[PDB]
Amino acid sequence: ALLSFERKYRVPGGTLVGGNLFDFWVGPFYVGFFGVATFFFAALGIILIAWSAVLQGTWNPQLISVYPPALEYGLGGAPLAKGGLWQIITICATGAFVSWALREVEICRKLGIGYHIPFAFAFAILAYLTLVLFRPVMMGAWGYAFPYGIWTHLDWVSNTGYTYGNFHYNPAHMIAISFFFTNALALALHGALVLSAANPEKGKEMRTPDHEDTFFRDLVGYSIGTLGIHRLGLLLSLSAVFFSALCMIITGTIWFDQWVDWWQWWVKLPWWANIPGGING
Amino acid sequence: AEYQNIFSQVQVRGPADLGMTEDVNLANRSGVGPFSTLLGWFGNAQLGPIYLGSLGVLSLFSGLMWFFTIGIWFWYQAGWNPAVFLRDLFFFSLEPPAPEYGLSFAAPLKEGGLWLIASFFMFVAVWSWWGRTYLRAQALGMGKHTAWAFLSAIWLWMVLGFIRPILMGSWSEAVPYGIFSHLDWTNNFSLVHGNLFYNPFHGLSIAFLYGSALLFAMHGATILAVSRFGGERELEQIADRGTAAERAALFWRWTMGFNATMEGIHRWAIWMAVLVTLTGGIGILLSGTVVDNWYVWGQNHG
Amino acid sequence: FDLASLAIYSFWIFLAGLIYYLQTENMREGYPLENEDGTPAANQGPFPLPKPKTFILPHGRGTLTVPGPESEDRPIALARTAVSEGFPHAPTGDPMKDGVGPASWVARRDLPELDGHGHNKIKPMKAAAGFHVSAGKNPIGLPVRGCDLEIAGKVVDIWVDIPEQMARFLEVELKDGSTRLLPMQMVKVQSNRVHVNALSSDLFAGIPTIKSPTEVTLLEEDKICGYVAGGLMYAAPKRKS
Ligand code: BCL
Ligand code: BCL
Ligand SMILES: CC[C@H]1c2cc3[nH]c4c(c3C)C(=O)[C@H](C(=O)OC)c4c3nc(cc4[nH]c(cc(n2)[C@@H]1C)c(C(C)=O)c4C)[C@@H](C)[C@@H]3CCC(=O)OC/C=C(\C)CCC[C@H](C)CCC[C@H](C)CCCC(C)C
Ligand SMILES: CC[C@H]1c2cc3[nH]c4c(c3C)C(=O)[C@H](C(=O)OC)c4c3nc(cc4[nH]c(cc(n2)[C@@H]1C)c(C(C)=O)c4C)[C@@H](C)[C@@H]3CCC(=O)OC/C=C(\C)CCC[C@H](C)CCC[C@H](C)CCCC(C)C
Ligand SMILES: COC(C)(C)CCC/C(C)=C/C=C/C(C)=C/C=C/C(C)=C/C=C\C=C(C)\C=C\C=C(/C)CC/C=C(\C)CCC=C(C)C
Ligand SMILES: CCCCCCCCCCCC[N+](C)(C)[O-]
Ligand SMILES: CCCCCCCCCCCC[N+](C)(C)[O-]
Ligand SMILES: CCCCCCCCCCCC[N+](C)(C)[O-]
Ligand SMILES: CCCCCCCCCCCC[N+](C)(C)[O-]
Ligand SMILES: CCCCCCCCCCCC[N+](C)(C)[O-]
Ligand SMILES: CCCCCCCCCCCC[N+](C)(C)[O-]
Ligand SMILES: [Fe+3]
Repeated sequence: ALLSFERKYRVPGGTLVGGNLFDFWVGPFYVGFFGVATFFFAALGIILIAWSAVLQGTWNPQLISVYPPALEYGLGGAPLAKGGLWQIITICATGAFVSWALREVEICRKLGIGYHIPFAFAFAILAYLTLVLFRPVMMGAWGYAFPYGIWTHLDWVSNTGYTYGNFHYNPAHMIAISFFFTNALALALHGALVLSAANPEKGKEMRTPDHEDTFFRDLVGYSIGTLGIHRLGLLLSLSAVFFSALCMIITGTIWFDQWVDWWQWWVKLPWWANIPGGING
Repeated sequence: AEYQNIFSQVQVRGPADLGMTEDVNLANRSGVGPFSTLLGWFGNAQLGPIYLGSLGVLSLFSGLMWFFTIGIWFWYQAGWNPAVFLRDLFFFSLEPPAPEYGLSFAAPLKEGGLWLIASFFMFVAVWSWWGRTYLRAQALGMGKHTAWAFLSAIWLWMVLGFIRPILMGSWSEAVPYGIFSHLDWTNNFSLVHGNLFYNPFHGLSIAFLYGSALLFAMHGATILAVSRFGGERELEQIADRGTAAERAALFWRWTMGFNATMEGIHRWAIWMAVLVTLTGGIGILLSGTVVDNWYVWGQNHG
Repeated sequence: FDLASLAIYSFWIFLAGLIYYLQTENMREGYPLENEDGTPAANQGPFPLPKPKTFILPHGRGTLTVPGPESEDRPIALARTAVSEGFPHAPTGDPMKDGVGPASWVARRDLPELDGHGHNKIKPMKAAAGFHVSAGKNPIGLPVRGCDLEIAGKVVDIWVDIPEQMARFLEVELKDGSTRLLPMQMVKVQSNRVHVNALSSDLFAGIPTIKSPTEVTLLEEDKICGYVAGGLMYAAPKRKS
């Protein structure tokens, strides 16, 4: 159950709640108070999805789908059969994600490392909550949230997007995609670079970080360095998700028309608005 | 509070670093550029030197010809005036030839011919850049991981504008050069093929794209968390595991039940990313050549 | 079948071997698994250890073969707190002095990391020609304050990563005239002092010392960094808000 080097780190302490009550492992897994909390919320959510599926009349995971309450309920409670289950499940999921984060904080404290991981995780948690809590509440109904099902949730993405024309035209959505794409570029390169140095041409000595910096300066004229690239990845990642949340928080709230039409602000600026020719005159 | 290590608190600067030599032809390295303080808060301050061989100058010459070929077309569409040019920047497009001309190179400048010229220039710009990626690594005796990862990205690009157009028998099927026009194309591609959300390859692509954000978020956060034990010094931690590597593994083992090594995580990294364009390119390649409608395909699977 | 379902079914197979390969590659340190008493555990999981690979280290420093024989190569001052697997192991001495818990260090080589030219990666700036503070507050000359809000010392130099051009340690002079290294990542350069949250003024002398004054070894770095990180848990009683 332990890695060869692990015993020295398995000391008491670091818990936020409960003292030494839950300060133990199960196999490789740290538990803690929040270990117990996440189990409780996950078990309860799964039971409730199971129940949803009996009411639906299918056990096929490609068809199971827990829907939010219809718009007619607004921000009220709804009957279990018609949206209440989705509401309770959402509470449980939120409880399980937040508990998972706090458990990582316990683990950080015991290992004496920084808190960057759970902090980053909170960005994902915040994107989730944008879609199922913040946007719906500003829009005035739980019905604007996405349903829990494999294919139904894509249906939602597609119907939601096409409500506003071609969603490509949401300008925050453009920024977000840029970061997503750039993050994947950066991850390919980082992985490639380190491995290209640890694993040089056959017969040669392992390369050094200097070879890494040289390689990039030769290639593109700059190298951000080894601390810089981990800072970069963290930032590209989190920015991606930040701009994702933002492109949705503004959709249906401050802006509810077709996104393509938003760009008329630019083209109708008075300096060029009526100058003939081009595409727009 | 405690320091987070997102920005440096102090910058330190020494003599410019001319780099490792190994088998590089030093006659083709530039001078060093200036030092950026701005950049130095986040990573290195040093700009330069850069390497310019035959393959670099070729890439860069063609790349510029591609860009200017497009811009000539845009300036033209803008009746040659700079207000209209800025006003409609996003709406101008260089479209490929009409289906009528199929794969012929006989289409006129104003109706396809320019698209081809530009595409030709882009083709050599990229492939030459690819070779330079390989040769720069060889000159320093490193692995070819970067050239191979870059190839994955070239795969999708090549499928989009070259292979799939050849396999469908017309250039009209390729992507136009424009900001809004290439978004329209993308949305249109999906509609025409019965909704790309039923393309299983498209869905895997998504998973690796999201997965790449997940992993780089995990990996960077981890390395910053153990940078107080010199975690960023990844090659020496490979050669000689330290407490940084140990705690990084253990955080994750205790969290989710398993873990990586300092070398191993980078294999996870390179593959997660590479598989985005790898699966994507297959998804697009099969669209219209073999499957007309992914909904329909999804109903049978055959 | 059709060609697309041929493609997708192939892909899933491919992907399974890929995970297999990836997972076994990530088993080159730390395995086999052990019981808490250090003997080899019964259940190692479904993936086998990979065939060994050998790194050729640069600058005459030999080879590394992994996987290879694992061994802490140091005493661990811990004892069990329960009669069954899975519970914490209490330090039997002073965990900061003994190097356990968040204060752990690994017995890395007792040589300094070298750069691509064979020179020591990290150097005091006094011995690193051409190097200067280009931006931010220069810490040199600042008093150093511990989490008990008492002065432990003064900064007398910055130790720099020459190839990466980066500050890595502050060298701090203590009341008796000796110095210690503190990692940059654990300090806070304010305008009129350096603040160190992990340690109280009384634990600064306990920081492990280096055997030569113009270099640090990888073993010494691990001991130093382990120690000051450890104070986050173990110095806590003396840390004011
Ligand atoms: C046809 C539809 C429209 C469209 C409509 C929409 C809509 C509608 C939305 C997006 C959103 C996004 N779109 Mg868009 N989009 C379109 C075309 C595109 C294209 C493209 C190539 O054309 C791209 C690249 C994108 C890209 C994106 C991303 C920027 C963003 C999704 C990532 C995200 O938010 O993650 C955020 C991540 C999460 C929410 C994951 C949270 C994970 C949680 C915290 C934990 C999970 C735990 C779980 C239970 C695990 C259990 C594990 C097991 C037990 C092991 N879109 C088309 C034009 N797009 C979405 C967005 O911005 O959302 C905020 C969004 O809602
Ligand atoms: C309405 C539109 C359709 C749709 C239509 C398409 C189409 C069509 C495609 C995708 C593709 C993708 N879509 Mg989809 N997509 C939709 C909905 C989504 C949603 C969502 C709803 O949330 C998401 C998250 C995605 C996500 C994705 C990605 C996984 C994938 C692109 C990978 C990539 O990195 O490409 C970006 C990377 C490249 C294009 C490679 C570029 C490499 C070259 C070599 C770069 C050269 C640079 C050049 C020389 C310029 C130099 C610059 C200067 C030097 C600075 N789609 C909807 C349903 N999507 C692509 C795919 O793979 O499909 C399977 C694709 O073709
Ligand atoms: C911040 C940017 C990116 C990011 C980062 C990130 N994610 C992380 C972390 C970080 C730093 C972790 O530390 C943490 C982790 O442990 O990773 C291994 C995590 C994590 N990211 C995860 C998933 C995930 N992240 C995603 C996204 C991202 N994560 C971003 C792109 C996505 C996407 C893109 O969709 C997914 C699916 C988990 C693997 C893990 C957190 C695990 C967790 O919270 O476990 C506790 C919860 C359970 C065990 C299950 C509870 C079940 C529910 C109660 C019921 C199910 C409800 C759900 C709404 C059903 C939905 C059905 C779908 C079909 C729609
Ligand atoms: C795993 C897939 C991901 C990926 C990977 C990837 N991309 C890569 C690589 C890899 C592994 C490289 O090695 C390669 C690289 O060199 O990166 C630094 C590259 C690269 N990815 C690039 C872009 C790119 N990658 C993308 C995507 C992705 N790449 C995926 C997300 C995208 C997207 C998301 O669409 C883009 C836009 C390029 C930066 C670079 C390849 C460069 C290239 O082929 O260039 C040829 C053309 C030119 C050199 C000239 C271009 C002309 C410009 C319009 C102006 C440029 C400046 C000007 C010329 C300088 C000043 C002129 C004079 C005053 C001197
Ligand atoms: C300020 O004004 C100036 C004049 C100075 C310049 C301004 C220039 C300017 C603003 C230009 C704008 C450029 C833009 C926005 C370009 C947009 C490009 C986009 C969005 C491209 C997207 C996708 C392209 C693809 C997928 C193309 C792939 C091409 C391939 C695969 C090559 C195919 C090759 C051929 C068809 C050649 C065939 C012949 C042979 C021999 C192979
Ligand atoms: C062809 C088999 C597909 C298996 C997919 C994985 C099944 C896990 C359970 C899915 C739960 C579906 N749910 C509740 C999100 O709707
Ligand atoms: C992604 C493409 C990277 C392009 C980098 C462009 C740098 C231009 C080179 C200018 C150098 C000219 N020189 C050598 C005379 O100094
Ligand atoms: C994407 C990276 C940004 C491009 C940086 C290019 C740096 C080139 C520096 C070389 C300039 C040489 N010169 C003319 C000053 O002597
Ligand atoms: C190297 C990383 C491996 C992680 C792979 C994650 C698998 C995602 C499964 C997505 C389901 C795709 N599908 C069947 C709907 O097309
Ligand atoms: C999405 C696939 C399922 C989640 C990933 C599996 C987690 C594996 C960790 C449990 C196994 C660890 N082990 C063998 C020590 O018990
Ligand atoms: C779904 C993402 C990838 C899943 C990979 C699952 C790998 C599990 C490895 C468990 C090995 C744990 N163990 C027993 C060796 O310690
Ligand atoms: Fe890394």
